Formats: sequence, structure tokens, C-alpha cells
Amino acid sequence: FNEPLNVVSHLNDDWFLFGDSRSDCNHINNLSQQNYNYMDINPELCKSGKISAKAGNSLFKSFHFTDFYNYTGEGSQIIFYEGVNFTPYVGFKCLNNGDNNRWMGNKARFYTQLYQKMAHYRSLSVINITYTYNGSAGPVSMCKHIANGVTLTLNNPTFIGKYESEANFTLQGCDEFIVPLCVFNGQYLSSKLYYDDSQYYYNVDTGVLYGFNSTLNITSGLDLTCIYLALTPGNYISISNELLLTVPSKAICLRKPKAFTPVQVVDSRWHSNRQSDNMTAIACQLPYCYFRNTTSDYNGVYDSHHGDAGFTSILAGLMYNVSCLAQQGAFVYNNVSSSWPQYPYGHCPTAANIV
Amino acid sequence: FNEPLNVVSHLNDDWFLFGDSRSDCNHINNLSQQNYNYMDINPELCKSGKISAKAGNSLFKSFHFTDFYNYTGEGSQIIFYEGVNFTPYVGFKCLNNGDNNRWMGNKARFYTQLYQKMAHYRSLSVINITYTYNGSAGPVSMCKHIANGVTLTLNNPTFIGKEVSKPDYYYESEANFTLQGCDEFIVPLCVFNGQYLSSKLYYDDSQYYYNVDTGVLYGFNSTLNITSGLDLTCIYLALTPGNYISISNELLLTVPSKAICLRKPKAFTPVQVVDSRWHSNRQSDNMTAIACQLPYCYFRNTTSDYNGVYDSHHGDAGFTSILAGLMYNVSCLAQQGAFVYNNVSSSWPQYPYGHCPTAANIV
Ligand SMILES: *[C@@H]1O[C@H](CO)[C@@H](O[C@@H]2O[C@H](CO)[C@@H](O[C@@H]3O[C@H](CO[C@H]4O[C@H](CO[C@H]5O[C@H](CO)[C@@H](O)[C@H](O)[C@@H]5O[C@H]5O[C@H](CO)[C@@H](O)[C@H](O)[C@@H]5O)[C@@H](O)[C@H](O[C@H]5O[C@H](CO)[C@@H](O)[C@H](O)[C@@H]5O)[C@@H]4O)[C@@H](O)[C@H](O[C@H]4O[C@H](CO)[C@@H](O)[C@H](O)[C@@H]4O)[C@@H]3O)[C@H](O)[C@H]2NC(C)=O)[C@H](O)[C@H]1NC(C)=O
Ligand SMILES: *[C@@H]1O[C@H](CO)[C@@H](O[C@@H]2O[C@H](CO)[C@@H](O[C@@H]3O[C@H](CO[C@H]4O[C@H](CO)[C@@H](O)[C@H](O)[C@@H]4O)[C@@H](O)[C@H](O[C@H]4O[C@H](CO)[C@@H](O)[C@H](O)[C@@H]4O)[C@@H]3O)[C@H](O)[C@H]2NC(C)=O)[C@H](O)[C@H]1NC(C)=O
Ligand SMILES: *[C@@H]1O[C@H](CO)[C@@H](O[C@@H]2O[C@H](CO)[C@@H](O)[C@H](O)[C@H]2NC(C)=O)[C@H](O)[C@H]1NC(C)=O
Ligand SMILES: *[C@@H]1O[C@H](CO)[C@@H](O[C@@H]2O[C@H](CO)[C@@H](O)[C@H](O)[C@H]2NC(C)=O)[C@H](O)[C@H]1NC(C)=O
Ligand SMILES: *[C@@H]1O[C@H](CO)[C@@H](O[C@@H]2O[C@H](CO)[C@@H](O)[C@H](O)[C@H]2NC(C)=O)[C@H](O)[C@H]1NC(C)=O
Ligand SMILES: *[C@@H]1O[C@H](CO)[C@@H](O[C@@H]2O[C@H](CO)[C@@H](O)[C@H](O)[C@H]2NC(C)=O)[C@H](O)[C@H]1NC(C)=O
Ligand SMILES: *[C@@H]1O[C@H](CO)[C@@H](O[C@@H]2O[C@H](CO)[C@@H](O)[C@H](O)[C@H]2NC(C)=O)[C@H](O)[C@H]1NC(C)=O
Ligand SMILES: *[C@@H]1O[C@H](CO)[C@@H](O[C@@H]2O[C@H](CO)[C@@H](O)[C@H](O)[C@H]2NC(C)=O)[C@H](O)[C@H]1NC(C)=O
Ligand SMILES: *[C@@H]1O[C@H](CO)[C@@H](O[C@@H]2O[C@H](CO)[C@@H](O)[C@H](O)[C@H]2NC(C)=O)[C@H](O)[C@H]1NC(C)=O
Ligand SMILES: *[C@@H]1O[C@H](CO)[C@@H](O[C@@H]2O[C@H](CO)[C@@H](O)[C@H](O)[C@H]2NC(C)=O)[C@H](O)[C@H]1NC(C)=O
Ligand SMILES: *[C@@H]1O[C@H](CO)[C@@H](O)[C@H](O)[C@H]1NC(C)=O
Ligand SMILES: *[C@@H]1O[C@H](CO)[C@@H](O)[C@H](O)[C@H]1NC(C)=O
Ligand SMILES: *[C@@H]1O[C@H](CO)[C@@H](O)[C@H](O)[C@H]1NC(C)=O
Ligand SMILES: *[C@@H]1O[C@H](CO)[C@@H](O)[C@H](O)[C@H]1NC(C)=O
Ligand SMILES: *[C@@H]1O[C@H](CO)[C@@H](O)[C@H](O)[C@H]1NC(C)=O
Ligand code: NA
Ligand code: NA
Repeated sequence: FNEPLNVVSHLNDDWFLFGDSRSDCNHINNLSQQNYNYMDINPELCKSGKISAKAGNSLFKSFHFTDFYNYTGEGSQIIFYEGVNFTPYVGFKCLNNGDNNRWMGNKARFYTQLYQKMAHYRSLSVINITYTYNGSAGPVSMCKHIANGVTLTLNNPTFIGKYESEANFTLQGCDEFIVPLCVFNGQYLSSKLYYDDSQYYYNVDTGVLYGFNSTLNITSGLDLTCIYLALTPGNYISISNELLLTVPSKAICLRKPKAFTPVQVVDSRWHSNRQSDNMTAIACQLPYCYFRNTTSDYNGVYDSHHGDAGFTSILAGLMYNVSCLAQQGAFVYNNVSSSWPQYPYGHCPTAANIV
Repeated sequence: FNEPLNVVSHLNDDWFLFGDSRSDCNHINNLSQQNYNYMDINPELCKSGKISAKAGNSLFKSFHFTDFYNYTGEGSQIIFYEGVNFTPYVGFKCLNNGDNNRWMGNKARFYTQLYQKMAHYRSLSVINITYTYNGSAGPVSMCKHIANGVTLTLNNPTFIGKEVSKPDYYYESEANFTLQGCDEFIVPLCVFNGQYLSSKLYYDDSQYYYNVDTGVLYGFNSTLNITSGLDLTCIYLALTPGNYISISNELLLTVPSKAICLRKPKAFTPVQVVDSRWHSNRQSDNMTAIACQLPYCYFRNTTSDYNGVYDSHHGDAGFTSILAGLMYNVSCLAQQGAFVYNNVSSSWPQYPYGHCPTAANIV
């Protein structure tokens, strides 16, 4: 009785799901074969108003690239079922000599910050950041890649081609802002000289400085290393110390503080003919995040990558309320169980022998 | 049955208490009246090996000042009952024109970082940090204060004094330090902020810590923000082992002299913090209560003034009652208190840790 279930769910109505094609009810309108078997969610949820999901996209992808969806949503209990649309399969790197593994590190770091913060805020959206700059130099796309037909163009941060090496930006309208602070790092292939980059973000009001300089560390491959800062509203200066100037173009806008409420994350991966990664699992740690996964390959019924029975079974928990969320699963009832809930959230059952 | 108790306790024997005179079993040897009524703990715990406590001290105090105790300890469940020995009563400020409020902010920030980290590490100690420096300038005690008899001398961070006798270019504004031997290190990054005495002009300071290996830079510059007084504002960084440079950009050079050494990672285990305050004839603060937040920390407090039996400030019945939980195991720790039993209760444990009872109507 009341064994922990391998589902994502909620204690009440106040939840929100962020997703991709597997949760995107509108995607049926752009398919030849018009039914919902491409979704891992129950289509009854299409009318809930509790989903922000876009076919072919992910939070990381909309954060960094021109192929942008305005993920927006508010709830107490936040659930993510996305990530697959930026994986080693997609194969992104800024340059020929680049390195997808760097971008996997970036993905892990981004989601670490996002999941942690969404345990403390109800509301997420993505906002544009504008800047002022007293030079003639303009933005250049120096990070882009073609793979699997599709061309991906990074547009966050902005690169200012060559020279004033600072720019002002304002963060306003949110409690906190997730922005990327990035430098190119690595050696040029033909020369084997390490690329020289520097990037500082300075808060004019507080005097606090975050910086990142390139180093000579063996990481063969030259590519963009990003760290993800959670900043407060204010006036900032972006400073590159006479090297390549970057400035944020987009931020995750965090609003409406809440008492600590763990997020739930569902493993987002391709069928095994495509290479996936475990970056979101690295990001999803206790006590702020519960991770859910099946024990089998993703075997889609619509096509290989869409409509899996195991993942449909995990997402099925959004159709009902549970008493308690925990490391090992969700407990439907609040009274007794055969196992002790670990790191629980909710009204949680006991596993004692009731006398 | 099984109401939550206002105590600090533990699920098993793997706990450790950090304290002050109220938990310091050796302090009896320096008292004229030799009994343990000055302690809020049961003296049966003196032989546990689970206490690091020093009369007249606190973690913040040993971290920053020459009056130093090597707080050291390891456990799954960490408990703090200290803080009172750096309060508005002590009245510290770096300069005459300084501001104790700045130091209360520093205290809040330090304990915020400490409590958070001790939910993820078993082991805490305090280590010295040394530095190398290619100049002739030496360390100066630029932050010190006399109050209530006691003179307090800040020695963390170290200030490297400019020799104004010498040409300005002799003053090197960087120094190298290494952090080794811990998983993480808590260190202070500080600048002076405020206007000079009888002057409209703001003090100019800058301090950067740069990780040579990773390229990551943490910095802090003074600003022109209206504050009251000129004093030292500190932020507390959790850094990783590596080689660092401390850089002050031709202004006053500071470099850490001590770090909290964090070792032995553990699964998330909330800390317990007991309110550390004086009897109300002295001014206390709630900085440790600002620092102690869910889910990483449970805060415990009485509903009365601290009314010591040994003297005003030592041996309070309410705090003795809170600390009495260290004598036994409980099933579950939670926001509203500890639940002795794991089965049923009349209230729902909030943000619980352990084997927690249910408040459902059993059928
Ligand atoms: C740790 O302890 C701290 C300190 O005790 C706790 O912080 C306190 O939390 C309490 C309880 O929640 C808060 O109470 C609420 O206060 C607001 C009013 O807040 C504003 O005014 C405060 C008073 O300021 C005057 O006095 C000082 C001089 O000492 C002066 O500096 C100010 O400039 C100001 O003086 C001016 O106004 C006077 C009249 O008010 C005039 O006479 C005078 O001439 C001047 O013109 C002020 O301290 C406070 O400042 C805080 O907030 C600002 C910005 O938000 C921040 O910048 C500051 O740094 C402070 O953080 C505000 O400006 C009041 O409206 C609330 O009233 C509601 O609830 C009460 C219940 O008591 C009801 O009666 C009401 O009907 C109403 O519903 C409430 O009283 C308190 O603000 C806060 N104090 C401080 C210093 O922070 C903290 O929570 C504790 N933490 C933990 C974990 O325990
Ligand atoms: C741990 O628990 C203890 C015990 O409850 C708390 O101690 C209290 O501290 C609070 C806040 O500092 C005090 O509240 C204040 O009460 C004042 C008047 O009370 C008198 O009577 C009490 C007995 O009830 C005497 O002990 C005391 O000496 C007093 O003479 C008020 O005038 C204060 O008002 C101020 O703050 C409010 C709140 O924002 C403002 O709106 C006002 O305008 C004004 O600035 C205040 O309400 C209380 O006196 C203390 N009680 C006792 C028994 O000592 C600790 O605070 C708590 N620790 C933590 C960290 O929270
Ligand atoms: C889970 O519990 C919530 C209540 O916490 C229920 O949410 C209601 O759903 C309807 C849908 O039309 C809303 O309009 C109501 O306002 C919600 N009610 C409240 C009180 O918030 C939800 O229906 C429950 N789930 C199930 C499967 O019964
Ligand atoms: C970005 O902001 C800085 C700081 O506000 C601006 O510098 C100020 O500019 C005004 C007008 O030029 C001057 O009067 C001040 O001397 C400057 N202040 C400081 C501290 O340097 C700067 O102009 C802004 N840059 C851009 C590109 O908008
Ligand atoms: C981060 O990188 C910047 C750019 O390389 C550094 O600034 C330069 O440092 C070199 C070597 O000291 C100097 O020759 C240049 O004059 C510097 N340029 C400027 C505008 O200062 C900066 O020192 C690095 N930061 C740290 C902390 O090492
Ligand atoms: C989610 O579960 C899948 C299926 O168990 C995991 O994939 C397996 O991982 C094991 C251990 O690495 C491999 O030996 C198997 O070959 C993989 N199986 C399949 C069917 O692909 C996957 O790693 C889990 N996801 C995460 C993030 O841990
Ligand atoms: C405080 O205690 C700790 C732990 O007992 C001391 O750390 C040891 O110090 C020596 C010399 O610095 C190191 O070689 C050992 O590796 C440390 N031991 C451990 C377990 O890490 C520390 O130095 C003491 N601090 C002071 C200022 O005396
Ligand atoms: C940590 O630093 C303290 C003080 O900063 C060192 O203690 C001093 O050591 C010298 C010579 O070793 C003595 O002459 C002084 O009397 C000591 N001063 C004080 C205030 O105690 C201490 O040795 C250092 N510990 C370690 C392990 O390096
Ligand atoms: C932090 O403070 C330092 C010292 O004031 C600044 O470094 C100097 O900046 C001034 C004013 O812009 C320049 O004229 C100097 O060339 C700098 N001196 C040195 C030795 O580097 C520093 O720029 C401030 N940091 C930031 C990010 O604003
Ligand atoms: C825990 O709660 C469940 C759900 O309410 C209880 O299950 C009910 O038990 C009664 C009595 O046998 C049945 O008539 C209901 O149909 C049951 N509902 C379900 C969904 O199974 C269960 O009894 C409770 N357990 C305890 C020990 O109190
Ligand atoms: C996304 O939507 C939110 C909510 O409407 C809005 O405030 C924000 O500006 C939008 N983002 C972009 C990039 O247009
Ligand atoms: C991610 O995968 C790597 C090896 O491929 C493994 O070492 C690591 O444990 C994994 N992390 C998680 C959280 O699954
Ligand atoms: C809970 O446990 C205690 C002691 O272990 C026992 O005496 C009590 O009856 C139990 N209550 C129930 C309802 O099982
Ligand atoms: C600091 O480290 C650098 C290497 O990063 C070195 O060249 C310099 O000599 C060092 N300075 C001191 C005082 O040790
Ligand atoms: C607490 O638990 C441990 C084992 O879990 C036991 O050795 C210890 O003696 C217990 N303490 C008391 C007072 O029962
Ligand atoms: Na740059
Ligand atoms: Na400095």
C-alpha cells in the first residue's frame, strides 16, 4: 500500500510544467498525422493553462539561441520535462575547432542555477536585455553551427565586433535575473596559442564585481565557457579589458518569492540511436530537486522519439494530486507506507508499525 | 501524544555542538565558584567528545579576531549555540567614525554562509592562510576597538600598510595565497566603505580575489552610497582549493588570514541553531536568525528573557530546556520542533528531517 510512485505530480492545483514537443499541444497543427500520440502528457491537460512547451525547444536553447520560445509560467510546484533539444546529438560548438563537451558543461551549469532558483520563486519568464555602448562597433554572430540540416545561432551573450570595451545594461522588473558570463577558452588549432579573453560584470550600485578570464589550461578545442550568475535589479557595466566585449541579451526573470518548494525534473532524452546526456541529472540535486526517469530506452510510438509508454507513465501523475513528494517518488496518501519518505515535501506518511 | 518539542537533538549519536561559555566544560577551571550552573548543557555531555566550545568566543569572533579559538568538529547533525560574544553590546567598529551596524551585516552574512555549508559537510575547522608578497610593506592592525574593558583586534583579513615614507611605486598591490587541505574554504572579501571624518569625501577601496587556475574573479569596490560611518564591509566567499591572487588595484591591499575549512561531504542534513543572546540588560541581535533559514537550518528560541542563575547571562532554565534534547535521540527534526516518535502526532512535521510521524486520522 502507498508505495512511492515513479511520477511527477502536485499537492494541489498550483503547479506548472515547462516542456518541449512531448508536452506541446499546439504542435499537432504542424504535423501531417494529426493526433496527440507524439505527446507524453495526457491531452486533457491541454486546456489546464499550466503548460509552457514548444516543439523543438528547451529552456537552455531559448536562453542562448535565436530559435527562441518565450517560456513563461507561474506556480508553487514547478516541473520540467525538457532538455533533449540541446544534446550531443545536436552537436553544437561555436567554431569548427570547438567542443561540444564545453556546451554540455554550460548546460549543466545553466540548469543547476535554474532548478535551484525555481525552488524559491513562483514565476519564470525570459526577458530581453538592452545595452548602451559609446562606439560604432555592432553585434556579430561569432558562435554558430550547422548540424542535422538545422543552423543554430547563439545570440546570448551578444558579441560586439571590433574599440570601446565596455557597455552598460540595466536589470529591472524581476527579483533576480539569470544571465550568462562567458569567455572563449582554448588554443587555436593551427597555431596552438591560447585565446585571450576577459569579461567582467560590475554592479555600479553595490560595487560587486563578477569576472571570468581565459586561462592556459589544457582543454584542447576553442569554445565558449559560460557561468550563470543570479543577479539583482540594478545598473551594471560589462567590461572586457580591451578584449572581446560580450553583454547579456536575455535573462531568466525570476519573480514572486515563495517558501522553499522543490522542483521536479523528468529525464529528457532521445531514443538511443541518438546521443543524449545526463546534464540535467547533474543539475537536479537534493533538497531542491527531484529527478524522475524510466528504466528503459525511449521507445516512441509516434516516431522513435515521441510517445513513450514509460515517460507517459511518469507524466501521468499530473492528472491527480498526491500527498507528498520525495526522493524515491510520490506518495499518493498521507497516512502509512512501507517505506520512509526521503527528503519529503508535503503531508507525508509514516512507515512505522501502527500498534 | 508526540507533540513537537522545543529542543535541539539528534537522530543518532553522530552529532556535534559548537558553543561558548554556556557549553564550555573547561571554563569551570577559571571560575571562583566551581560548579556547572553557568552551563545551559547537561554536564554529563562533557565527556561525549561532541563539543567544541570556548568561553568568551564565537565562530565569527575566532574567524575575524586575534582572540582565537580553533573551533573544530565533525558530525552528521550539526548544532550551534553561539554568537552572543559578538553583539551590539560588544560594540565593535574598525574606527572611531565606524559603525556597528556594518558589523551586524557582516555577522549575518558570515553565518548565512556557514549554516548553508554545514548542511553539506561533516567537518569544520579554522585554518590559517599565509601569503607571499614581493614588497617591503607589512601587516597593520587597521581595525580595532576598545569597549567593556576588552580590546578587540581584527586580524582577518590582513591589511598591508603602505609605507608613506617610501615612493608610491614601492607599494605592491597584490599578494598570492594558496587554499589547500579542504573541500571548500570560507574566506572574507572586504572593503572600507563610507565618508572620512569631517569630510564629504568617500573612502576609495578595491579588493579582488582571482583564481589563477580557473580564471574566476570575485571583486568588491567601495561606492559612494550614503551609509553612516566609515567601516569594513565584508562578503563571505566559499572558495575551492587552488592558487589565488589578492589584488587591490593600487589601493589598500587585504588578504585572508583565516578560513573555515569545510571537509567530508554528506547528503543534505539541516543544521540546528539556538538563539544566542544576553540577558536583556545587554543589547543582543537577531543576525543568526536572519542566517538560519529553511530548508538548511532550524532555529530554536525560548519565549522569555535570558535569566541566568549563575549570573544574569549564564544558566537559563528555558535555554537549558532547549539544550536538554542533546541527551536523547529523536525520530524527526522539523521547523516547529523535534518529534520524539516516528509514528503519529497531532501536527504535521514541517520541512522534516528523519523518520517522521503522520498526523492523518488512522482508520
Ligand atoms: C530581525 O530583527 C529585525 C529588527 O527588529 C526585524 O526587522 C523588523 O521586522 C519588523 C517586523 O516585521 C518590521 O516591522 C514593520 O515595520 C514597518 C515599517 O517599516 C519601516 O519603518 C521602520 C521605522 O523606521 C523609522 O525609524 C528609523 C529610526 O530608527 C529611521 O531609520 C527610519 O528612517 C524611520 O524614521 C522615519 O519614520 C519615523 C516614523 O516611522 C519618523 O518618526 C522619523 O522621523 C522618520 O521620518 C524602518 O526600520 C523600516 O526599515 C526597514 O525596511 C526598509 C525598506 O523596506 C529597509 O531599507 C530598512 O533597512 C529596514 O529593513 C521601514 O522603513 C511597519 O509598517 C510594519 O507595520 C505592520 O505591522 C505592524 C506590526 O507591528 C502593525 O502595527 C501595522 O499595523 C502594520 O500591519 C511593521 O511594524 C520592521 O520594519 C523591521 N525592522 C528593521 C530594522 O528591519 C527582522 O524581521 C528580524 N528577522 C528575523 C529573522 O527575526
Ligand atoms: C527569542 O525570543 C525572545 C523572547 O521572546 C525574543 O525577545 C524579544 O525581543 C523582541 C524584539 O527585539 C522584543 O519585542 C519588543 O517589545 C518591546 C516592549 O516589550 C517590553 O516588555 C518585555 C516583556 O514583554 C520586556 O522584556 C522588555 O524589556 C520590554 O520593555 C517593544 O517596544 C518593541 O517594539 C519595537 O519593535 C516593533 C516590531 O517591529 C516595532 O513595531 C516598534 O515600533 C518598536 O521598534 C518590540 O516589539 C521583546 O521585548 C523581547 N521579549 C523578551 C521576553 O525579552 C527574541 O527577539 C527572540 N529572538 C529572535 C532572534 O527572534
Ligand atoms: C487537486 O486539487 C485541486 C485543489 O487543490 C483541484 O483544483 C481545482 O481544479 C479546478 C478545475 O476546473 C479549478 O477550477 C479549481 O479552482 C481548483 N480548486 C481549488 C480549490 O483550487 C484539482 O481539481 C484536484 N485534482 C483532481 C484530479 O481532483
Ligand atoms: C555607463 O554608465 C557610466 C556610469 O554611470 C557612465 O559614466 C558616467 O557618464 C557621465 C556622462 O558621460 C559622466 O558625467 C560621469 O563622469 C560618468 N561616471 C563614471 C562613474 O564614470 C557612462 O557614460 C555610461 N556609458 C554608456 C556607454 O552609456
Ligand atoms: C583579466 O584579463 C584582463 C585582460 O587580459 C587583464 O587586464 C590586462 O592585464 C594585462 C597583464 O597584466 C595588462 O598588460 C593589460 O594592461 C591589462 N589590461 C587592462 C585593461 O587592465 C586582467 O588583469 C585580468 N584580471 C586578472 C585579475 O588577472
Ligand atoms: C535514465 O534511465 C536510463 C535507462 O535505464 C539510463 O540509461 C542507461 O544507463 C545505463 C547506466 O549508464 C547504461 O548502461 C544503459 O545502457 C542505459 N540504458 C538505456 C536503455 O539507454 C539513463 O542513463 C538514465 N538517465 C540518467 C540521467 O541517469
Ligand atoms: C585547527 O585545527 C585543524 C584540525 O585539527 C588544523 O588543521 C591541521 O593543520 C595542519 C598544519 O596546518 C595540517 O597539515 C593538517 O592537514 C590539518 N589537519 C586536518 C585534519 O585538516 C589547523 O591548522 C588548526 N588551526 C590552527 C590555526 O592552529
Ligand atoms: C596561526 O596564526 C597564529 C597567530 O596568527 C600563530 O600563533 C603565533 O605563533 C608565533 C610563533 O609561531 C608566536 O610567537 C605567537 O605568540 C603566536 N601568536 C598568537 C596570537 O598565538 C599560530 O602559530 C598559527 N598556527 C599555525 C598552525 O600556523
Ligand atoms: C575598482 O576599483 C579600482 C581602483 O579604483 C579600479 O581600477 C582603476 O580604475 C580607474 C577608474 O576607472 C582607472 O583610472 C585605473 O586605471 C584603474 N586602476 C588600476 C590600477 O587598475 C577598477 O576599475 C574598479 N573596478 C571596476 C570594475 O570598476
Ligand atoms: C490511508 O488512507 C487511505 C485513503 O483514504 C485509506 O483507504 C481507505 O480505507 C477505507 C477503509 O477500508 C476504504 O473503505 C476506502 O475505500 C479506502 N480508500 C482507498 C483509496 O484505498 C486507508 O485505510 C488509510 N490507511 C490507514 C491505515 O488509515
Ligand atoms: C515573455 O513574456 C513575458 C510575459 O508576457 C514578458 O513580460 C516578456 O517581455 C516576454 N519576453 C520577451 C523576450 O519578449
Ligand atoms: C553523468 O554521467 C557520468 C559518466 O558518463 C557519471 O560519471 C556521472 O555520475 C553522471 N551523473 C549523474 C548525476 O547521473
Ligand atoms: C507510537 O509509538 C509508541 C512508542 O514506540 C507507542 O507506545 C505508541 O502506541 C505508538 N502509537 C501508535 C498509534 O502506533
Ligand atoms: C604569484 O603567482 C604568479 C604566478 O601566477 C608568479 O609569477 C608570482 O611570482 C607570484 N607572486 C608571489 C609573491 O608569489
Ligand atoms: C541514540 O542512538 C544511538 C544509536 O542510534 C545510541 O547508541 C545512543 O545511546 C542513543 N542515545 C540514547 C540516549 O538512547
Ligand atoms: Na569578453
Ligand atoms: Na582593498
